[PDB]
Amino acid sequence: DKLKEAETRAEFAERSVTKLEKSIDDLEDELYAQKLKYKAISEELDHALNDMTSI
Amino acid sequence: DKLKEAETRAEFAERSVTKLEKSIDDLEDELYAQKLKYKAISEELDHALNDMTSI
Amino acid sequence: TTALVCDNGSGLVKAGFAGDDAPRAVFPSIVGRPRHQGVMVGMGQKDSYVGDEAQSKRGILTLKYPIEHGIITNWDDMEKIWHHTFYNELRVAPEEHPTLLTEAPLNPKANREKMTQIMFETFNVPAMYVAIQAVLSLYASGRTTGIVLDSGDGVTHNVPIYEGYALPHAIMRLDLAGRDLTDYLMKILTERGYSFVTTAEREIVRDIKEKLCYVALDFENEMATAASSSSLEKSYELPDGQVITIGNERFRCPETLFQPSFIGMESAGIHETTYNSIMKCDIDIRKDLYANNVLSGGTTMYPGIADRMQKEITALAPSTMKIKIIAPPERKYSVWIGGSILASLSTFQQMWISKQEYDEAGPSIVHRKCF
Amino acid sequence: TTALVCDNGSGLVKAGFAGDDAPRAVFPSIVGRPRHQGVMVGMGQKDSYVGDEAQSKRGILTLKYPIEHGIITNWDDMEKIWHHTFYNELRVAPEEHPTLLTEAPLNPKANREKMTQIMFETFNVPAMYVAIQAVLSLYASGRTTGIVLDSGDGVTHNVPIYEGYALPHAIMRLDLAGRDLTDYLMKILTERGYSFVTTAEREIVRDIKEKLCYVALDFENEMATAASSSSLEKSYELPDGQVITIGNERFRCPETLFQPSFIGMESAGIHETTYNSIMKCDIDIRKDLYANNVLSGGTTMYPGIADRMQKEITALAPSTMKIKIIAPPERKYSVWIGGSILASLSTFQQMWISKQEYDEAGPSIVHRKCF
Amino acid sequence: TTALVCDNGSGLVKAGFAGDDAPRAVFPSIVGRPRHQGVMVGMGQKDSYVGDEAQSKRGILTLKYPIEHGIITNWDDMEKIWHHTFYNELRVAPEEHPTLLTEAPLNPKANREKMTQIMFETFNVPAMYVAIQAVLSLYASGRTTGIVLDSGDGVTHNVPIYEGYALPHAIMRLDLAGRDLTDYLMKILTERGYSFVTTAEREIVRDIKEKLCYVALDFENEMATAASSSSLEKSYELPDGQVITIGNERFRCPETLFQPSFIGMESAGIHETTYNSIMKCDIDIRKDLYANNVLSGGTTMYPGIADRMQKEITALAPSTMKIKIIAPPERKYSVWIGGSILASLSTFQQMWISKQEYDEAGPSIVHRKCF
Ligand SMILES: Nc1ncnc2c1ncn2[C@@H]1O[C@H](COP(=O)(O)OP(=O)(O)O)[C@@H](O)[C@H]1O
Ligand SMILES: Nc1ncnc2c1ncn2[C@@H]1O[C@H](COP(=O)(O)OP(=O)(O)O)[C@@H](O)[C@H]1O
Ligand SMILES: Nc1ncnc2c1ncn2[C@@H]1O[C@H](COP(=O)(O)OP(=O)(O)O)[C@@H](O)[C@H]1O
Ligand SMILES: [Mg+2]
Ligand SMILES: [Mg+2]
Ligand SMILES: [Mg+2]
Repeated sequence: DKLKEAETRAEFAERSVTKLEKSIDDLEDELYAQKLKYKAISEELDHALNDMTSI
Repeated sequence: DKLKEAETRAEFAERSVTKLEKSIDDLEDELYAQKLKYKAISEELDHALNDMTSI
Repeated sequence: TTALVCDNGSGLVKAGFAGDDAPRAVFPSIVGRPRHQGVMVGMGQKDSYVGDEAQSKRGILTLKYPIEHGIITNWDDMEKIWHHTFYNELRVAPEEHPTLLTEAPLNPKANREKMTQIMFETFNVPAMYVAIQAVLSLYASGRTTGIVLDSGDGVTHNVPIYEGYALPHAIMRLDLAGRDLTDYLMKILTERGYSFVTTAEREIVRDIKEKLCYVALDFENEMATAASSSSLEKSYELPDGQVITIGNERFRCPETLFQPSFIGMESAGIHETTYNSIMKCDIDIRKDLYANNVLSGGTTMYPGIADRMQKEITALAPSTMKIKIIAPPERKYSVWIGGSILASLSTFQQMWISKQEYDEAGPSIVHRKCF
Repeated sequence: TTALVCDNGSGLVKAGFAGDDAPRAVFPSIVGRPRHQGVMVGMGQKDSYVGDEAQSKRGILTLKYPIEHGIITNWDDMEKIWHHTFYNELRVAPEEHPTLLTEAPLNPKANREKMTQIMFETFNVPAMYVAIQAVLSLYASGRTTGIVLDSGDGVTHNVPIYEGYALPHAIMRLDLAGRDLTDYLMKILTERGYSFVTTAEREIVRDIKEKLCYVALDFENEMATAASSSSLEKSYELPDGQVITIGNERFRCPETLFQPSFIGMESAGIHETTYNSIMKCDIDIRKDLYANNVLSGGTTMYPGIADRMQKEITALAPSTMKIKIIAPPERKYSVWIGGSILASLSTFQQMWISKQEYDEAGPSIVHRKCF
Repeated sequence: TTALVCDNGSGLVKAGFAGDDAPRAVFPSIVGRPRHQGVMVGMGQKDSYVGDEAQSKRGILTLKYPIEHGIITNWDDMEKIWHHTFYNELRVAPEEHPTLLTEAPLNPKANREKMTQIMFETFNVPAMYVAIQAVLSLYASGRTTGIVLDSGDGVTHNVPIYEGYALPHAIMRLDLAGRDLTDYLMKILTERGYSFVTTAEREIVRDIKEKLCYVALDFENEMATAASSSSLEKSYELPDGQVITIGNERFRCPETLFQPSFIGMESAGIHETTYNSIMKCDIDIRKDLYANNVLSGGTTMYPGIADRMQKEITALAPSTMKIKIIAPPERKYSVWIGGSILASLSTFQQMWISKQEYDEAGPSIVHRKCF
């Protein structure tokens, strides 16, 4: 009875964590790719102004 | 009993779900903030070029 | 004194004193007269078993819900249900307690007026107030904006709210809900041989729906998988043995929510009436409504609905907006928790419809300033 | 003590203490009452959001500017705007600070008298002075001659000045300004399918106008080019997604300045009212006015206007005179910078309208020697 | 030969040969695919019933209008409607007849260009011309001045004209029309218990609106009277029995025209957009426009609107001017009668867009001199 409830609850519990794990790692990778994009865009005109610093 | 060996897991996935949900909520929010900042920087560059457009 | 936060609902009456976390007494709202003759003398057989008592003697009763779709169709039975709720499940006389009923949006006026007239004349409460079932569910989430989809058992309604200002022109009320899903499940079970007809066996089909059905993330792929493998067939033991095996009826019953053409309804699913309700709003509050979509009500407890709905809305919505679906674990009692919070507020303490006010203006007071 | 250099304007209120470079607080001058009903209790909902607060809740408000064309049409709202400006954006009580308002030329007297009466009775300032919005813009350029075209958002006026002696018979005030350009842009956007109607969406159209529109150097060539190629179509993302693409609406919206026949106005463009304003002046100061044409005001910030205007005037003017158009990068706040400079002068310190003087002659003191 | 005066409209397509008094064939513009399965074989079931045929089989169809607000949203269905109109309701091949379509003011260009491209490529007419729906309604009245309020079923627009010279800067187009009134009536009927949801039952609600609703002369007095007596409750028999009784829903449905805040629209009613459209005109033609206010379009057929509108405008307008509202009994077909008159003129015979001209300049010819 309640045993069956426990089995069902535990079995469904494992479902949510594992599926979310892949999404979490994909989010991390996409975040890092975008941050690298911005950093690459950041330093270029930064150095351009460094050259343009007082001409 | 056989109840506890699963109820242990039943409660166990609760904190798992909480951590995953708060982490993913923060991840999406900061990702969107980064995307907005990158969009702002790109628009800044392009429209700064076009506001110049020779004088 | 303390306020009574009753919540009539349609399918489960939830009640309890204001200021707690969960309703004190939750029991089905069914009133069933016996139908056979009865030969034992002096057995103490009553003429109508209401509430949770008629879910144990349902073998010889004819259960009939007194609330069809939000509206109340049988006032005597509803009065009986209220009397039971006050006197036996809470054991507090109503002469010393304010009450806070709840009502679906866009309901007939006469229903609300009769409700207040009953509460003031028969039970003789000190003061009662009627609130829309979606604003409470928004209270419980601790938000102040957001568009709430409250898919109960009687009627599914979708009230958008921004900064506390409700948008009356964007409420989309649809009459598909848990009861129609129960009937459709009972109708598709006949494709394997299991026939449930009696009004008592509708409860068994409801239990099957609650324990087994789930919402598929992608419908066609699930239909193809269930037709080749057999990894989905879950079995269930009836109240007398003779286990049954549910195949692809598992995700076809709750799929009716997203394709109301299954039960012959014309309208669009709950995935598209939310987007339509958003698009009727102004152009500057659509981002906030997109980000704060709230789910409530019992029928939104299907395993896997918070992902299907998000996928559908993301397909419909513009690609830039972020779509987030708030699905708290305490979904079923969200309306009642919100009702408790609202009744516990100090600012709200002067909005009750005091009895002297009703005596001066009649039952039509509810449509007036005291909403 | 320090003086408060307020500048009512029409569209953006700019204020700050005298002696700085830029206004301290710049915020739209709109007062918007909520229009929906509001169901959340205790949310702390106010009855009117003014200033920059109503540009964030504009989804459920009905914004309405209190200044139509220079003149003030709704005195209660203007008083509310001033109260907000003094107490919340600067946080300095007006009981201890002189004020220097600004007013367009050729405005009704009653407007100015009511302004001074409010400043002396409600806010109870020590002394206030009203100055013409063009003389300040001439101060900021550091000149002492020149004809200044101050194309604000409410009204465009063109005051010629020589050697510090203003020429009152040569002021040409025209009521086409930024607001009419916003309305015309909102009206021509409908030719592609985008319909903006609500008073909140006027702000979105204003943002489109600010970020995308530009003044064409030659109108017919641009109309021909935009009708063949597609190098002009710039896209823009609404506050909810659904990007839009503006074609030849880009340079047709601000072209109305040079051809007021587009919005049905009879008068000549800003390129020809300047030449007419010059020709009314004496024959010996026309060279100096030709060489020192000054631009100011917000609406003169369109990319490419300082060349179109110079080309037009060079076409109209005699071939020998040199036409030069002063377009400082700090055009928008030019009037306020000039106001700060004027308030910081020692020679000006005895021109204020002291309160005892107002008590002796009434509000009609402003038209007297203290101008 | 004779010209075909078609008039697409939105809700009723009206067509007929030029030179008559009334359109030859008037039928709703709806195209409804069947939605159920269909078991009888050989019954001759088509795939889409258009026009008046789908108002008789509407019990098993899903009717959908191809024109939303003036603009056309579904070009295939509109092509089907035109094909039906030409071949079955008039039975004249289009290869031998000029056509005169009608279009609302301020509509997207692409709609008009696609319309002319269809008429020239698919139906292959000899020559077609597109005219603004308000100038025709002014033709039919036999006037040459006046400001015409053409409140159709899709969109309400208000074009002022003087001495034959239209004023393009004073056209006020508002998107509230008969369809929104039908939806609002269907939404307020739910306050008594009657729920109409299906797209077929929208037609029943439209019939209720046409036969029962009327515009109140004074709104508050009617609201007070209907809440005390019962002299207003008129009953109506549904297509299956079960008569319904409409109370104060009678004059609340068409009141939305004068208070568009009921359906959440911000703008002002049709009583105040006419006055605003007049005030944008020049100061010397306002008396003539005041005296020659013209009503047209279907939705202006409510019993008692020509008095309410006159009372409202007289309240707004200066007391000296005389306010007169022309409301001919043939209001519904006024646009088509005017179209027939215009097509029958000899002076107009050289304004058609001849096919060789289209072949030389493409579909963009319509915006050119041949307007
Ligand atoms: N765990 C569950 N899984 C699936 N469906 C459920 C679950 N719990 C309740 N339901 C459905 O929801 C209904 C109860 O909804 P409820 O929120 O009580 O309605 P009301 O708004 O009238 O209170 C039941 O009839 C049942 O069909
Ligand atoms: N960068 C810009 N480009 C184009 N137009 C602008 C820009 N900034 C402001 N405007 C226009 O100018 C108006 C503001 O003018 P402003 O000088 O503030 O008027 P006021 O004289 O009342 O202060 C705005 O309504 C806007 O339409
Ligand atoms: N007798 C009437 N009383 C009230 N409303 C009417 C009447 N006749 C038509 N209407 C409304 O007007 C609409 C028809 O308007 P119509 O002039 O045909 O539009 P269009 O300009 O597209 O032809 C119908 O949808 C109906 O709602
Ligand atoms: Mg509920
Ligand atoms: Mg200014
Ligand atoms: Mg029409």
